[PDB]
Parts: sequence; structure tokens; C-alpha cells
Amino acid sequence: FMVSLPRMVYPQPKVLTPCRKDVLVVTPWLAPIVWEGTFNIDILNEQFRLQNTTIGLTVFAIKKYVAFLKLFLETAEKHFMVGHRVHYYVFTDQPAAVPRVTLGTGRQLSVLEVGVSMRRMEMISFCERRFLSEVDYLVCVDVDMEFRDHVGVEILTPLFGTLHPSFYGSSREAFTYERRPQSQAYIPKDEGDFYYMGAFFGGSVQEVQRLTRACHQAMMVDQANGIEAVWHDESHLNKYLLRHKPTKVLSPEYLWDQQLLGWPAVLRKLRFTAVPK
Amino acid sequence: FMVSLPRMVYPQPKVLTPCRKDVLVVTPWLAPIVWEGTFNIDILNEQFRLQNTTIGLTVFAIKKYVAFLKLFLETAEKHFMVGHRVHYYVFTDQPAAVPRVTLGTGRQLSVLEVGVSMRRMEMISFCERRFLSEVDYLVCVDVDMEFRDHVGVEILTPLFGTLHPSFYGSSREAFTYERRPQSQAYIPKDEGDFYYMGAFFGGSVQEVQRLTRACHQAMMVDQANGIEAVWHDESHLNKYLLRHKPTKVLSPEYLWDQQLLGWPAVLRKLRFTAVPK
Ligand SMILES: CCCCCCO[C@@H]1O[C@H](CO)[C@H](O)[C@H](O)[C@H]1O[C@@H]1O[C@@H](C)[C@@H](O)[C@@H](O)[C@@H]1O
Ligand SMILES: CCCCCCO[C@@H]1O[C@H](CO)[C@H](O)[C@H](O)[C@H]1O[C@@H]1O[C@@H](C)[C@@H](O)[C@@H](O)[C@@H]1O
Ligand SMILES: O=c1ccn([C@@H]2O[C@H](COP(=O)(O)OP(=O)(O)O)[C@@H](O)[C@H]2O)c(=O)[nH]1
Ligand SMILES: O=c1ccn([C@@H]2O[C@H](COP(=O)(O)OP(=O)(O)O)[C@@H](O)[C@H]2O)c(=O)[nH]1
Ligand SMILES: [Mn+2]
Ligand SMILES: [Mn+2]
Repeated sequence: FMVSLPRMVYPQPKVLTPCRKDVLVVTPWLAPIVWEGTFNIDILNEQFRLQNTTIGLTVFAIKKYVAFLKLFLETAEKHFMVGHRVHYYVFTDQPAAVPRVTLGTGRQLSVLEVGVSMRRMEMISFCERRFLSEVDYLVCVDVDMEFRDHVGVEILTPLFGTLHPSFYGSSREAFTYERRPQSQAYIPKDEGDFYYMGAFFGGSVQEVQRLTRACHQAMMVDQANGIEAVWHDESHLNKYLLRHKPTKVLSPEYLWDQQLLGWPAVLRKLRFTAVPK
Repeated sequence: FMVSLPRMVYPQPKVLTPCRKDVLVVTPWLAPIVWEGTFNIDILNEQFRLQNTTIGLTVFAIKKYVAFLKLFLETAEKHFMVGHRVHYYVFTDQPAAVPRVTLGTGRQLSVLEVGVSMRRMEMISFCERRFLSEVDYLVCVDVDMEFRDHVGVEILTPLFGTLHPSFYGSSREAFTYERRPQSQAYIPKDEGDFYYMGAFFGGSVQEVQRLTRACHQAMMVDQANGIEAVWHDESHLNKYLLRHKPTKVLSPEYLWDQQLLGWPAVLRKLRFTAVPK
């Protein structure tokens, strides 16, 4: 049950005025594509706070990648779901190397010790019971990253993927999908909506568990058949999201590499960005 | 659980090409606004058929308005959810005046006898148990109407309203919301997203029952306080949708009066239109 929004004073949306004329802001299956200028964050914050929404964030920091945690977590505290309940789940082989990061109120961090290709999907799909009990949404991201600007409840939806920053302007035949028919991740040259990057996806706990289970099972089939998809779990993620359309798509604001790609006009904000490695 | 879509061959959506540059296609709370050119109906048909979706359509034909049923139902058969399961619920004081209309396969009609202002919301919110058992979505429309073009699963969502054709270009201070603070339907001049018309709303059975219950209760409060809202159940519908944002909004393609308003450039299709009275 959703209680009523309070009175709010904000600019009227005008039907004959779009703000964004330069980009596609809805998919052909009527999923919003999230760009700056498409959402009033005050309305969304109200909606999600009224539901006492809890967001889980999973991040893997294995071997040398524990070095990325301090900046990742400190910038998450500045930019990720501020004002909402957040539970970070840090998966690592070195619990003692997790930096001591000071968290805002309503935010928690759990260190989960693990003993590459298949680990993340397998692990997320097994934390199944814990996540269902503790959070409403799960967000699954790479650690070799920093938050530079707002990443908030505008992303939340049953299932989302993020447009890969190298391919948002590309034709589908150029997408680096797995192209060998012997792989479960196979996508022919005449199929595909978008190329989603494996570094940022999420959704409701149920839908994320469905996605990660499916990708894990498909990767195991490939392993049994002696084939490894060209971009590993990302290839499988792409196959899944082709066959199970996401209910929102994040624009490349949400996954950017400024060193590699600069700051194009179409990006009004660079929110979550690659750290050089 | 949602099974996988089959392979489909269709045009690639391109992020740097929107089709509709002339209109707002997403609300500030990230609800799609449904216009022609925003959806691939083949993808949506697949998604909803895979769930064996059943759509209920409620329509009231009381006193002289039974005369509108033949054209309403015959054109619904040509245009409304064709290929999907449909259950029409015709509420009337004259069951014998309901015309014999031939239905396509998978489609059913029930005549519900009833013995104005408050009837529709009260009645819909009591058919509660029946609707929950028989249909997945409910669509609630005026009878003094005809279908001229496709109205399909692109509308389906937990909660939708439709932009009133006289007000989609108006500023909110011009909206004919109830403006007296003594009414439960009251909306001040600095609030409001859109003016929704009472002739076409819907959603999941649960959300429609919530809306109609709330509007019925608010109308009863007004009655007890000796006030009737300026546009009756439409005023209440507008108050509800201000405080409970719809998850899709239908463009005026879905509720048009060609005699009154012609055929503006912004409307590529006239789907569901007023019959002169
Ligand atoms: C000099 C490296 C050139 C990389 C350009 C293309 O990107 C790669 O695209 C692949 C798919 O075809 C995979 O998604 C890689 O993860 C991605 O490289 C990753 O994401 C990119 C955004 C960069 O941050 C890159 O350093 C990183 O390894
Ligand atoms: C000559 C009549 C002028 C009516 C113009 C404005 O519309 C009315 O708007 C009101 C709200 O302010 C209510 O929604 C009425 O139902 C609507 O009139 C209804 O819907 C309209 C689209 C027309 O079909 C009208 O005949 C019908 O009574
Ligand atoms: O030695 C490693 C390699 C990978 N990863 C995790 O797997 C993610 C994906 O790897 P990487 O960032 O190297 O991939 P790329 O950005 O090149 O796709 C990383 O962000 C880490 O979360 C890790 O923890 N340790
Ligand atoms: O005598 C009446 C008056 C109204 N209605 C029902 O209530 C709806 C709303 O009334 P109307 O269409 O007259 O309103 P308007 O289009 O002027 O808003 C009609 O379409 C009918 O479904 C009816 O059945 N009999
Ligand atoms: Mn990375
Ligand atoms: Mn009418």
C-alpha cells in the first residue's frame, strides 16, 4: 500500500515541451531511459521514502582491487542514495584490507568473505535469503569506479541495465555481443536493443536473483561445452536483457570513462565513472 | 515469473534519435506518456501474451445511454486489445436493451444490472471480488464513445490516467480542478501535473479498486458536507492522481473529440473518440 504524497510545489510538466529533444528517453517497450532533465528528484524521493526503501549495493574487491574500495565507498557516501537506507555488501578475499569508511546515518556495511569469470553472478544468486530479508532493491556495480554526482532513486525499478558508454551511438551489428552460436550468450547480428555494460545493473531483489541465476546457469552450460563468452558475464547479461526487457535503462551518465571518452554535450552530468587502472 | 521472449527482428532503437521530439513522452516521475511512435506493439504484445493477460473493460449504460452500446462494443471488437483476453462488464438498468454483439474468440461480455454522480466509483470498488478473480487489468471508460484505431496493451500498467483533450496544452491554473477548500477534491492553483479526463482510466485490479474506493469515500465526505465537486467523479480522480502518481499517462490520442477539436498535427492517430450527443 502506497500512502498519499504531500502537497508539493514544483514546475508543471508541459506536454508540448519536452526538455530532452536530443536523446531517446523511453524504450520501444515503454521503459524510461534515465537522463538528467527527465526526472524531478523531489517527487521520486518522496515516493521512495514513503515506502522506507532500502537499497543494497554489491561490490566485489578481490586480490589487488581492494585498493579501489576507499574512493568507491567514500564517494558513494557523497552521492549514492543519500537520504535513503543503504546496505553495502562488500565481497572480498581480504576482509582486513577493507578500509574503515565513516557512514551517514541509516547506512550499513557488511564484509562478506569469499575464497574469476563466474564468481559475481554465482555469489549474488549464494546470498539469496539474506538479500530478500534485508533490502528492497539490489544494485550491482564494479569497484574500479567513483561517484562524481547524484545516483539516486530515479534508477530503482524491477529490472535495470545501463548503456555501455562506448556503444550508445553504435548500430547493433557493431555491438560486441557473443556471436558464436555454440554459446548460450549468442545474439545474431539482426537482434539487440542496446549494449548494456556489466559494471552497473540492478532491480528488485527478486528480479536481480532471477537475472544472476539465469546468467550463472548459462555460464555453467558454456563451461561444460568448452566455450567462454567474449565478454564473460557481460555477454550473458546482454542475452538476458534482450530476452527479458529491463523496466528502466540508465543512460551513460551512470557509467562513464572520462579519460577514454571525454565529456560529450549529450551528458549533462557524469555520475559514476571509471578510475584509471 | 516471466518466460523469455522469442527471437524477434525489428528496428533498433537509437539513443541519439528520438522519434517524438514534439511532445513530452515521460513524466517527471518517470512514467511513460503513451503516444504513437513511442512503442513497438509487437514487443508489447509478446510480453503481455506470454502472461496470458486478461483485460476487463467496464462501461455504464444507464437510461438513454444504452443507445451508445452497439457502436461502442462493435468498434471495441475492431480495436480494443485484439488478440488478448477481454471481459466486458456492461452495467445497465436495462439488460434487455443491451445489443447482441458478436465477439471474437477469447472475449466475453457480462451484463450487470444496477438500479448518478457516485454510481460508477461505488460500483467498481461492489464488484471487488469478481474482478480480482476474473481479470488482471481493469479499464474504465465512458460509453458515449467509439474506437477508431488501435487501443492495446501499451496502456497497461499498475495505474493510468488519460490527458483531457481540452487541457493538454494548458497551464495548471487554467485546469478545472475543484478549487473550493471545503471539498475533498480541492487542488490549489500552484499544484497539479495534468488534467486527467474521467472517461478513461485503469490499471491493475488492485490499483483500480484502490482509486475507486478512495474517490467513493471522498465523494461521500463531500456529500455529508453539502458540497459537490465541480466535475463530479473527475474532480476526485484528479485529486487521487495528483497524490498517487500514475505509472503511465495516455496521450489525448486515447480520448479525443474531433467535432470539438479537429485533428491537430501532434495527433498521429485518433484512437477513442466522442460520439456527438
Ligand atoms: C583502452 C580500453 C578500450 C575499451 C573500450 C571498450 O570498453 C570495453 O568494452 C568491452 C565490450 O566491447 C567490455 O565491456 C570492456 O569491459 C570495456 O572496457 C572497460 O570499460 C571501458 C569504458 C574502459 O573503462 C576500459 O578501460 C575498461 O576496461
Ligand atoms: C461544447 C462542450 C465544450 C466542452 C469542452 C471541455 O470539455 C469538458 O471539460 C470538462 C472539464 O473542464 C469536463 O471534463 C467535461 O466532461 C468535458 O466535456 C465533455 O468532453 C469534451 C471533450 C466534449 O466531448 C464534451 O461534449 C463533453 O461533454
Ligand atoms: O582481480 C580482480 C578482477 C576483477 N574484480 C572485480 O570484477 C569487476 C570487473 O572487473 P574489471 O573492473 O577489471 O572489468 P572492466 O572494467 O575491464 O570490465 C571489478 O570492478 C571488481 O569488482 C576483482 O575484484 N578483482
Ligand atoms: O444518463 C446517463 C448519464 C451518464 N451515464 C454514464 O456516465 C458516463 C459519463 O457521462 P457523460 O458521457 O454524459 O459525461 P461527459 O462526456 O459529458 O463527461 C457516460 O458515458 C455513461 O457511461 C449513463 O450511463 N447514463
Ligand atoms: Mn570495471
Ligand atoms: Mn462521455
